[PDB]
Amino acid sequence: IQMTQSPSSMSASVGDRVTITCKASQNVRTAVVWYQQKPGKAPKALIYLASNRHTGVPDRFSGSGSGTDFTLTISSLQPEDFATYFCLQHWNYPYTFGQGTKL
Amino acid sequence: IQMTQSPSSMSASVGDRVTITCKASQNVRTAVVWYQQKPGKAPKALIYLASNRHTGVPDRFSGSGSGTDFTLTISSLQPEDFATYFCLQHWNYPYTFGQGTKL
Amino acid sequence: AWELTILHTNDVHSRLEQTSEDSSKCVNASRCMGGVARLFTKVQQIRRAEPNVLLLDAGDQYQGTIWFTVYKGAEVAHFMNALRYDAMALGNHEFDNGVEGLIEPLLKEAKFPILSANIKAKGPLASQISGLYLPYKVLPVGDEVVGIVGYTSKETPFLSNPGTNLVFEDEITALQPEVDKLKTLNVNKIIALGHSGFEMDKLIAQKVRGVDVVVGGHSNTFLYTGNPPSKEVPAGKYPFIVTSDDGRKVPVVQAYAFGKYLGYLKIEFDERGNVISSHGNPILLNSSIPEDPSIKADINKWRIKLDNYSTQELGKTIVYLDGSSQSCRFRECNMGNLICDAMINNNLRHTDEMFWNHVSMCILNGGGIRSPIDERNNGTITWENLAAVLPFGGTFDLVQLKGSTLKKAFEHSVHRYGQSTGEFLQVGGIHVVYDLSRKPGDRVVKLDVLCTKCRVPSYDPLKMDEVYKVILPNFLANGGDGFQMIKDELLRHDSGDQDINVVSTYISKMKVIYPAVEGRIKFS
Amino acid sequence: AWELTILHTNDVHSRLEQTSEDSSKCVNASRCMGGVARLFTKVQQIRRAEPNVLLLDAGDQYQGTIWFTVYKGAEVAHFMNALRYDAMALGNHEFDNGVEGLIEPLLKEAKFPILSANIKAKGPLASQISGLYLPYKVLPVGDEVVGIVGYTSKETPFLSNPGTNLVFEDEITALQPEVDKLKTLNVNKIIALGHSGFEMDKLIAQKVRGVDVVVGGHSNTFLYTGNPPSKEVPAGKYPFIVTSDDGRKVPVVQAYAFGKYLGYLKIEFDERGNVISSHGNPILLNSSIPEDPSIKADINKWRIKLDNYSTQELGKTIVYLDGSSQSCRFRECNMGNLICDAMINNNLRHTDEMFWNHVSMCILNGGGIRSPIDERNNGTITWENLAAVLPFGGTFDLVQLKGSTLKKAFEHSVHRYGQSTGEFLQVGGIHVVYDLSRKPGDRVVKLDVLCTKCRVPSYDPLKMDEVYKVILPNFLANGGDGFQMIKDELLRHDSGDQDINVVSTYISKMKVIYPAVEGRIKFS
Amino acid sequence: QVQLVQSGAEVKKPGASVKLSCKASGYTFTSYWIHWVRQAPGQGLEWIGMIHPNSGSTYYNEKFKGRATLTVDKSTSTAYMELSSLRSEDTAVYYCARYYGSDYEWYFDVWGQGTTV
Amino acid sequence: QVQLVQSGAEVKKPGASVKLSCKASGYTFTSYWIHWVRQAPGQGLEWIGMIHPNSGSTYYNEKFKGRATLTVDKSTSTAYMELSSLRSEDTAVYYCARYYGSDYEWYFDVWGQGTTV
Amino acid sequence: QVQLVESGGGLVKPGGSLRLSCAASGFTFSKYAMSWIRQAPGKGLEWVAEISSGGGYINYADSVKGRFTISRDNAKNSLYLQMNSLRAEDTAVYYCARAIYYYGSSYNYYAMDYWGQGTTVTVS
Amino acid sequence: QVQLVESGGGLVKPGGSLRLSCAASGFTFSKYAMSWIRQAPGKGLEWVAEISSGGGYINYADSVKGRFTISRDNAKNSLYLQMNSLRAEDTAVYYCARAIYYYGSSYNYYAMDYWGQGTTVTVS
Amino acid sequence: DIQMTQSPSSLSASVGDRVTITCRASQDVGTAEAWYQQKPGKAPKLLIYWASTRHTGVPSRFSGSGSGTDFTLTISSLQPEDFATYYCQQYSSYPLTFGQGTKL
Amino acid sequence: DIQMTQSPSSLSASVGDRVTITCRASQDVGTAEAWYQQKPGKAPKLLIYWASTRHTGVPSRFSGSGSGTDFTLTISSLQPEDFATYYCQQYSSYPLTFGQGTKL
Ligand SMILES: [Ca+2]
Ligand SMILES: [Ca+2]
Ligand code: NA
Ligand code: NA
Ligand SMILES: [Zn+2]
Ligand SMILES: [Zn+2]
Ligand SMILES: [Zn+2]
Ligand SMILES: [Zn+2]
Repeated sequence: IQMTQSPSSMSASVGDRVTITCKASQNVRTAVVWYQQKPGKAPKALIYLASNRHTGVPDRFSGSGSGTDFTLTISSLQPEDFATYFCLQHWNYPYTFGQGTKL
Repeated sequence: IQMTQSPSSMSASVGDRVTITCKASQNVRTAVVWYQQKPGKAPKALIYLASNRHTGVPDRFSGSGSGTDFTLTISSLQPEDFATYFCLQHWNYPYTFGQGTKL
Repeated sequence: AWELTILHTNDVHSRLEQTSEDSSKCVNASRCMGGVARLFTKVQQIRRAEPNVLLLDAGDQYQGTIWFTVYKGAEVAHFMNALRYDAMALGNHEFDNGVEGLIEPLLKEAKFPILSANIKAKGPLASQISGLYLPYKVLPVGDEVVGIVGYTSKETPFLSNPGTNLVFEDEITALQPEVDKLKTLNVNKIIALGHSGFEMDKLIAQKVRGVDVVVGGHSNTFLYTGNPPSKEVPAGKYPFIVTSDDGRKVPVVQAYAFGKYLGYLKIEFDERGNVISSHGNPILLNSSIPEDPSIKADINKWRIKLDNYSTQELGKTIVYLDGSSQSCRFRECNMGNLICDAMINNNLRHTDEMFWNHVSMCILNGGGIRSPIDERNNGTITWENLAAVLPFGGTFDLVQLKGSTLKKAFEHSVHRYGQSTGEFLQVGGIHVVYDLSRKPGDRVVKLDVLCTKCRVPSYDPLKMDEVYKVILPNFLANGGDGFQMIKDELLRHDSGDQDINVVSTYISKMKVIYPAVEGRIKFS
Repeated sequence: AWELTILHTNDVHSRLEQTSEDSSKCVNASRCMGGVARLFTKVQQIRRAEPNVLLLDAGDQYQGTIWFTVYKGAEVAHFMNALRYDAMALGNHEFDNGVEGLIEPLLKEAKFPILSANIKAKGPLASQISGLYLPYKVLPVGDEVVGIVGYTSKETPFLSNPGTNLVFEDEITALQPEVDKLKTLNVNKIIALGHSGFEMDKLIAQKVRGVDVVVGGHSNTFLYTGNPPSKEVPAGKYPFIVTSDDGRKVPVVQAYAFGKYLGYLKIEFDERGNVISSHGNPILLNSSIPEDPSIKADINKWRIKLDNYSTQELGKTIVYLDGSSQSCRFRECNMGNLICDAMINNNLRHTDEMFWNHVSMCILNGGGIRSPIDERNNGTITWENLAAVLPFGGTFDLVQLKGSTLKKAFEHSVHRYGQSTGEFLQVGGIHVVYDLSRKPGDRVVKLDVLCTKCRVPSYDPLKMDEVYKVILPNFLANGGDGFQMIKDELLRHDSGDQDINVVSTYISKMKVIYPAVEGRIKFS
Repeated sequence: QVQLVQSGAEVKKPGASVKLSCKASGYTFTSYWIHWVRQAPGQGLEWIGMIHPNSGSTYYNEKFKGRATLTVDKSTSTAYMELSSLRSEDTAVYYCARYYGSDYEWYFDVWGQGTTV
Repeated sequence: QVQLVQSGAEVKKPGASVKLSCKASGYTFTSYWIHWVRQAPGQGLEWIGMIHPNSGSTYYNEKFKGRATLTVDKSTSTAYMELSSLRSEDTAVYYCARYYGSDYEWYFDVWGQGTTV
Repeated sequence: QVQLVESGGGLVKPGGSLRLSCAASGFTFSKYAMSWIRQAPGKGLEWVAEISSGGGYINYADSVKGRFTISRDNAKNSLYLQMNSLRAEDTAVYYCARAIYYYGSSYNYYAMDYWGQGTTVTVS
Repeated sequence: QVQLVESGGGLVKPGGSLRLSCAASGFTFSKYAMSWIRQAPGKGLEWVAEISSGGGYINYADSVKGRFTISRDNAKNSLYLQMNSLRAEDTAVYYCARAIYYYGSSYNYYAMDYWGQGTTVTVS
Repeated sequence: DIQMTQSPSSLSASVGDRVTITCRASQDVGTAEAWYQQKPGKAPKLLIYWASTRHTGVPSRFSGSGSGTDFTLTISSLQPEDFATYYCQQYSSYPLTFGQGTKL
Repeated sequence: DIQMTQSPSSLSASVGDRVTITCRASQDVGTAEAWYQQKPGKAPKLLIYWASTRHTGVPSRFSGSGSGTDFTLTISSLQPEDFATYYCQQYSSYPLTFGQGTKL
């Protein structure tokens, strides 16, 4: 729970590799789904179960987890990678999102 | 005993680091003395007990050992480093020299 | 209105591959039973047929077989995740290897919740184990919501090795508040799930209020209505019924043990969340139901280390272990003296500060000792050499007895001497004497036991009115070999660990054994 | 013509720091003795004074004290290299931790030779240990050459744990050929050096031919001519003299034990290499001889881990170990039952294929048990808690006895009962019974021991004419507490390991101990 | 297949009660759970509760007990929210979503449009 | 301090016996061991034996037993070798050396000149 | 029915010694751990000492570690505390609280359910 | 005074069985390990089998492993060997050698000091 | 653990309202924590242990919550007999500290 | 170990000379090795074990040497009764191999 995110203000230029970290208060066993929200629009799913990739996502998106620490790694930056990347939970009944890190 | 040497034919140019290896048949406990022989002259001692340096030798000479494998390391090559470097024993009564590696 | 079907298992005790009708080991593939792949098959058929389904487990899938000795809880998690288990409770054998052996394999890799509502942590163990087990859960089943609640036995501290910073409260008082809260959460369908026994299940259906159904285990009980399809004699009807103090009908269910059976209970609800109708019967997994290869391949590739490990050294010996028939059934035989030492070394729990240990005794019959072990193979002992001594897949059971049933047993053991009968008793923590010249039934003249209500152990006589806790095999507790007195005059019964594992852990610890004949039995 | 002086030590048994007059532990610095720094001082003085000198060791500087338990042979090598030892032989305690514990610390780091000529390797151990010990050596002393030769005891397999691929031949037959070869090498001065005993030293000076002097040990013998300066009673003159079968005079020497003394033997040779004159006397290292700081600094910095390690957990207990005085001297007391178990567990050697082990018995008197141990400190045991039970720095000694001396001992132990006297015997591997209503000297009615000439251990009676091997403390073997019969009617004596280390290794292995009172002693 | 319009722009000064909608098309309405979220400015997102067409059987997050209720119609396939006793800081964007998954892999897939309030 | 001339050039065709010398100066002769070596062409070096002034007490390497003997004079400070039954392959350079060291650190320090034969 | 009555509190000079005693009746006294808690003058509560059900395990705070001594006598159903180096900071009331029961585990890390009236101890 | 006399050698058809026996006199037979060594026709020696002082540890070569059987009877002071699948390669003499004594160690990795005359075994 | 700051110090209330009290620990108490109530100059009384359980004899309006390092005691519809001082404990470490206090 | 090549195969000698025989092992025999002598059509006899020891009853002209993987038997001043076959063993591994042989 409480689903905190590390890099609130993270900025990088197209061509490098970026990462985002999500840390939970309690033990959520690989039950995290990473979301993406373009400004002024509804979000869209990227990774479910913290390891699988949603059908239709480039291979440049990956995932990790298995515990209380979860990370999202982005490589081969393109001019479609700059938005807000949330991080929520579906393990216990009251679901907690994260604050959101902009890129 | 039998005091074999690895690099019978070893050649290098001034400025690099060179090494010579001595291997014995039996266990001679750090009782090896490295010698140097300029051509057509009597040899001269370099290292006794495989670790100590003879009074009057440059710091570029070192030593190792403690077992059946003994090595001599040379760095900061100068135009005085090219001769034959023997390797003998004084542990058991019949003393055995080595064949000799030229540089 | 709304309908759901419930599928439950319990007390699998590591019967992970297919088994016989006695659930020990099956060698004729055409008449064999159980298994996890067959269970996968049946479960998937029911799931495709019906839309609202629940698969539950009620604990104790850890001690038994040879899969637990080697892997230690990894296979449990793997094949549970494969089968799509919807929940699980905690039993008494999950704490065998300790909480540190619980947390990593099971509690962290499992993709499904594990429940208990009477388990509370004090001290430094509060930070470590918080967030890993839950008192209750909410699950969306079909187009509705179902509330679950768990509970666990209170005798676990005396039946396993949990720790000293874990507490085990009374079930009812710890259960009622969560039910009340769940009702205040606008949730009207409730299921209890736990590992406590049958009788306490019945009480939970009378004293607790708000519980629609009770799922349980830990007693190895058979419930069939109709004509039983196999050897097991039913103790009652299937959806057992009890009149609650709040004026309701509440069922109770339990599907025997090992993998021989499955449960299938259909229910009908109404708009407020009250049970209307209930009917079903357990399933029997005969060979008529085929297996699932994608599982058997995984099993077959996991079975290699089992054979690689059964040829390895455990320890050593410098004496001859006479597990023969002319010795172990006529006199004292050092193999039994080794066996009970391990039995006690396993049953070492906590120091209550008024006793050094609660149980200090052993009993074992000579019919459970088949083969000897010779020391002339570099002084080596192997799992096979042990399996050849105890070829039955039994267990060592903890019970209670008065001081008279025990004398009856020791008198029956010697009432016909000279026929190589398997009724002779090897002992541990006991000093006994015989006089075979007297009439049967009055051949025991002396009998001494080992003080527990005591800081310095010492041997004291027997009092014909006092409760003694004892260890003995399941074959004897269920009355095998003419020992009906034990099955009729016992005051409690709790199962235990596999025998071969006990002896194995004893021998891997001493690392060299020189057992001897001491004088625990003699003739005057 | 030529002169050399010889300095020898033997049987230091890890007395590495300064000691008392009893060589146990000294607390008043102004009356203390021994040490390695004081020895350094004296040695260096003699070396500057005289040009031809030899420092030798004759084995056994491994078992004893608390330096060996912690470091395991590193300190030996370090401080031997510091003192400039010229040679060394092998004893019976160099094989305590096994050959793998010998080869690395001592044989590979030592800068001086280690000798033995009756030790031969068979099998895979031939490749590993070849080139690391020698049968003989040649040394240039002064302006001449001196030949050395070594030898070692034949009972090492029964006095330590060498292995099964090491052989121990007869000394004389293995010694003569090397002397002959040395003579063919144009070497005429010969010294023998070894750890076998006094008597065998004498025989080597008569049967072997070509040996000018014999240095030895392993018997802890004092040789002084004149008036002894301290408690030790001399058994003979200093350069002991024996008439060789080849018509010569050959000396023999030995400087007691621990570090209390040093040897100093001056010799005069001629042109062919024959002993002319020999005179000397051992030295006593009283406080009049000061110490050497560059050593004491090294010692003080090495002593930290000793204190850090004496506060640590070894094992655990769940019972009360009654090492009191009203129990351990009047009845059976479970502390002794623990102590003898460790004693035997230490004396486990090789299976001759006709016996499971050569020794199966223990004896211990109640005067060696001072304090109890209480379990109410988390169930913890510490080196200090043990040192408070056995505060004497003793040893457990292996001997042989007939079957009558033993009965004499067991009758003397109980001839005045009721005075808290330290003559009561705790036992192991023995079943005994008493009847205190009879006249003294005839109070023992039953006595049973444990079969060794046997594959299955079993308790059998005693035969008043047979040799039994037994374990008992040094205080008893030397006749302490009125046990003169043992010192008068024994048939051999070999020292052993430190008691506290024995118990320590027993407890660190079981890792949990629940000893009990069983009935090894009773009254009718 | 496509979650469609929720509503336009409603002011509803403090005190009144609002009633949103979430209409869906392109699939069988009475087969999936429907969830409501809210992203008030200045913080993260918030879960509200579950509504399932076919009898509803809702479930809220123990922070909006009497302050919100969930309704369903389906006949014309519409989900209804209702905010009562509106407070000042309730300005935020209200969303609609569907729950999709088979065994353990669940996630929101058809995210609805925004309805600022 | 300086090991000095051994000899010049001796042919000694097969059959005869040679007698070399090793003269030393600059230190006390009767205090150190003296060693002899031989480097025949085509192989490494060879140890021969020990000679100590002050009574000699020699020691050979069990390969030259009767084929060589060591002598000392000192009065004029000279060491003498002697090769008997000279063989064909005995062509090599004969050296002289001194043994120097205190406790465990020994080494040849004053190496003599060469005497080809 | 549980009652705990304390007694033995008065006035002492800096450096004196006093012995407080706790009676007990209404339950089985040989099953429960007990503690001593003191409340300063118009301030918060603080924990002092404790003792197991049989006097075997006695543990102390940092302040009174070296001046106090807790003990119990199950035969007479009473508790005792002994204070030796009374300083000026030991001025407060003193409570005699019982401890929760744990079936099969240890007695440590408990909470107190039944307290007592209290006594006043002044050291000036 | 040690003598070892062998007997039991003749002619056999490929596949037959024969039993050789070694007598012994002049020492204590219950202390020494013994071995069987066979010398091919005009060729070198080769090792066949062995047995400890009490018949407990019996070890075999690779060839005869599965066709031979060594045993001893200390009471009569004799040794026996049993050959079952006699092939054409078992044509050679057969020696009955004693083994060195090791005081306190095992009996393995020994050398043979006292041999015997030998017997001829032909399989054609 | 050691600190146990009981954040609120004095709340003004009247019969009928809903009052909430917090007790923030320091490192991590887990779930072992209790709530006490002491009247003016009387012996304290235990209400809730294990951070959610209610001692036998407490009114139902008392309820605990929270886990980790943030707890809370809530009373709904205050009553005349409920104006005392409330203390929060912790038994995860072993100085067994209490809370400063809160007057209602 | 396994191989035990006895290098020499046939040496020509006469009473008085000095003969030397070598036995080169394969990996490392250490120092466990023995030397046997078999007359024409008679049982062998042991001379030297442990690679340097001499069995009781052997003439002094027989002497062994060598260690590691290179051994040697030497007879000085051959005698009329010393024309037989000599074999070299090894007991460091456990096929207990022998040497091919050498006729003198
Ligand atoms: Ca209901
Ligand atoms: Ca001599
Ligand atoms: Na039951
Ligand atoms: Na002796
Ligand atoms: Zn069970
Ligand atoms: Zn159970
Ligand atoms: Zn000694
Ligand atoms: Zn000794």
